[PDB]
Amino acid sequence: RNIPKLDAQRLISERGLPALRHVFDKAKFKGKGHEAEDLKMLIRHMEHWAHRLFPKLQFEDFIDRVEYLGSKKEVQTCLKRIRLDL
Amino acid sequence: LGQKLVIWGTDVNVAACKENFQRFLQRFIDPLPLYMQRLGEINVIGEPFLNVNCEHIKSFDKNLYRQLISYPQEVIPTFDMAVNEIFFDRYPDSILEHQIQVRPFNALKTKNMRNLNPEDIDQLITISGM
Amino acid sequence: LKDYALEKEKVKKFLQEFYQDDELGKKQFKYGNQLVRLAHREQVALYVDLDDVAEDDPELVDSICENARRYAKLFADAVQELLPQYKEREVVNKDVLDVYIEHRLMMEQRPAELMRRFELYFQGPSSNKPRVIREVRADSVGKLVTVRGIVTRVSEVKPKMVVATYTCDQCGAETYQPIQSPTFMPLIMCPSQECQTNRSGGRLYLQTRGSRFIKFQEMKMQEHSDQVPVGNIPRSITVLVEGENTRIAQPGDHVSVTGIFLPILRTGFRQVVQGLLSETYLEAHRIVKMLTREELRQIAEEDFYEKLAASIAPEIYGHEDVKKALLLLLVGGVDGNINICLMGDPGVAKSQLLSYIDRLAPRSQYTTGRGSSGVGLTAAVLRDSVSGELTLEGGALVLADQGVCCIDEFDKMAEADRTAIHEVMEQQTISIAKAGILTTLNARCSILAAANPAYGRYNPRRSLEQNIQLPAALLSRFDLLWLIQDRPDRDNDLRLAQHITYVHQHSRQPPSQFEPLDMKLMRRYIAMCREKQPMVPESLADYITAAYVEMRREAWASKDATYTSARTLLAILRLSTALARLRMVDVVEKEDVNEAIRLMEMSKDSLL
DNA sequence: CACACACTCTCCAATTCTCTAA
DNA sequence: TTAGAGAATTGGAGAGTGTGTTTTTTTTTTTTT
Ligand SMILES: [Zn+2]
Repeated sequence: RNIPKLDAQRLISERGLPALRHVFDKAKFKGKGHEAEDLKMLIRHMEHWAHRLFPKLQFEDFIDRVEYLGSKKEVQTCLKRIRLDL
Repeated sequence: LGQKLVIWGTDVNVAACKENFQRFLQRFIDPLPLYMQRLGEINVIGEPFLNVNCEHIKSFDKNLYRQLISYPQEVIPTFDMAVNEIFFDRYPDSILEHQIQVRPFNALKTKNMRNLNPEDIDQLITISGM
Repeated sequence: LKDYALEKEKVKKFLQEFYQDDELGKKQFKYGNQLVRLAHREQVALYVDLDDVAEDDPELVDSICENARRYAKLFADAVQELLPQYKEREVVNKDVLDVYIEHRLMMEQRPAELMRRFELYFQGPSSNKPRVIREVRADSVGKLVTVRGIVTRVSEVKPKMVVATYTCDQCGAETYQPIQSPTFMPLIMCPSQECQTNRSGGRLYLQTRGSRFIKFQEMKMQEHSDQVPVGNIPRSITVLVEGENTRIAQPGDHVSVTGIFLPILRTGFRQVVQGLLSETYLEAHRIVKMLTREELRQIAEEDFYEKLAASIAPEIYGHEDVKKALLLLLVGGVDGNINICLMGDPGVAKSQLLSYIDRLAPRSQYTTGRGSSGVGLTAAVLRDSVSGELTLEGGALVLADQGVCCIDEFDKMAEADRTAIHEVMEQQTISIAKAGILTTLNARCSILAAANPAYGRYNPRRSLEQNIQLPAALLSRFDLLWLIQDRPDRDNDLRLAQHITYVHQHSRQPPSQFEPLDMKLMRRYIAMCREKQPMVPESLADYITAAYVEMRREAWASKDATYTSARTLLAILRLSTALARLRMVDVVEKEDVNEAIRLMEMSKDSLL
């Protein structure tokens, strides 16, 4: 059966942050004075990444869960690794 | 993003269809700028629909007519978006109870009731009857 | 019983290697040449003939006939596996399902029944003699049978789902559901692994654009009445028709259907209640329905008008006047009907004209006005209460729509039917309520009426309405009112009796020493002569006026101003234009007007 | 009869509470 | 001050139980024939 979870080890560092590193390589922001549409583009890309990661939840529920997951060993180790090299 | 859309299993681009219908509205003139007169009539009368002749669509652009006949469920909402975009690009502060409906029609019947087939499903047809 | 894996290869060998000679002894592979067309989508229906299969394996023919549906599926699988061998061109996509399949194939490069756009049918072997419906017994269940019958009810062509195509909203994948049963369960939630493992909750939307439909048509066949046993009701069978077999047959058509006799599948509570019993249908596989130079040189004879009139009723003497009038009934006036009424005693050769004209007319009916227990002059509703659907039947006036309707005992017509005759003669249609909702039927037909006096023999002492007891509102619609008299007359009676006795003892018409035109030649002639649409010249208006007024004034001066009106002139013009059509000249002339006037005058002379 | 709906109960495991070490 | 290992509580998957279903004719009577 394998009921999935948005936890620290199934997908957040497997289809999650490693892909999120690449999501915005081809983004198209235009800077000062256009913060509204830049934020709309950002929110759409983040929402799409979150949906493909864990499709069971809505976007704000996903955010409220992943913010809790930010305290876990695997998540912060991957965060520091992504900060450093790869 | 609208430019990424294609009708399902169809290879027709929704944005290109919208642009083709917009230039049709802008440039067709000869039933003897035709449809901007109809837009002005809508603007003053207050009826949210536009009647359009499929023969005019065909003579202006055969491919657009083929797309309309084959895939009306997507193409006709695309035409609704096109006509509303033109109408509210003009007449900027006119108020309508609803968005305009494009109502394509053939002047005469394309088919009859006895010859309707499963090949015609989800296809735009014109028939005469009582 | 047999190994169907080996049987499929046998079928492939037959389809690949069979050959027949069509022209100049040249050899052709009749099924390979059709597999090429099937591969190119030039042809959709493949009728494989078990008479051809019998030429190299009668055992395969016996297996097919005894287990037909299994072998139909095997032949379809074999043909689908063979078409790639015969591919040599690209298809022009013309169905939207072709376009969808094209993009499906491209995305797969980047559902066998779905990719299968053809249909295969067994054309029955001649060793299987055709049965009647009553002989299609339970032993023939699941077996290929040929059945003859009358088509009596045909549904509209409906879309029958074969392969339902769905799309998922979450994962963007297509799902396919082949449908064998008459009913099926729609798919709700996506069964794809991507949705299932993630518990995505993505659901399925049917795409009719991507799904495969087939034309479907139900009909009812009925036994031939002369083939029913003596005391019995005619039996009936449902035939389910699909694909290219649809629209072949219509109601009233005599048909022979080769098909598979199967029991009906049931769902819900019907299988609970019915138990071992089952209703049956025939799965249709093949439906079969049961001058210019040479005769123009004959038509050049000046006899041709009287030759046709003589050919309109060779069994009757002296009535060539009436036969000419009935010729103009069949020809009709310029646009246009011509209506005729015949009055006479019961038991006279006045029904003979109705019978002959009905037989000769291409579209026709011959009913009686005496209140039929069936479908009357007008339409009627049938309930079909195995299912309950109301359906509409035409009747005499509707079934004779673009032709001629013969009505015997026209006087005994009830008022409910007389009003319908008024509707037909005024506006050429009838109207009926099917379920409280009213539908309108065409009846653009010429009426040949035959009445009898209300009581006793005809009596010229009385007026015509007194004789027939039918109002002038009916009688004035007609163009010619004829009295078909009958008096004892020794030599004519002797000849009639000799004629009828010859007919009895030899079952054939006696030699009359005249050669009438054959019925098919007469039909081709009338079509050729009614194809014309003449016009009356304006210079003849004065002569038409003169003829009309002098006929009118003779009625004033000599017969107490008996009824005439402007429709008399209109009837004269219609008769003269019918004569012009008959003569195949596109201009009406003095002779046409004279003969129309003469015809009307002699009909009134027969009355008087 | 029997094949779909409608409803309840139980178990399983996933999340949160409590106490401890980094 | 953060967070992680062990114990207890709550969410919901799914196993099990019970319910519901597939125009026609003869005769009378009042009013109108
Ligand atoms: Zn899916």
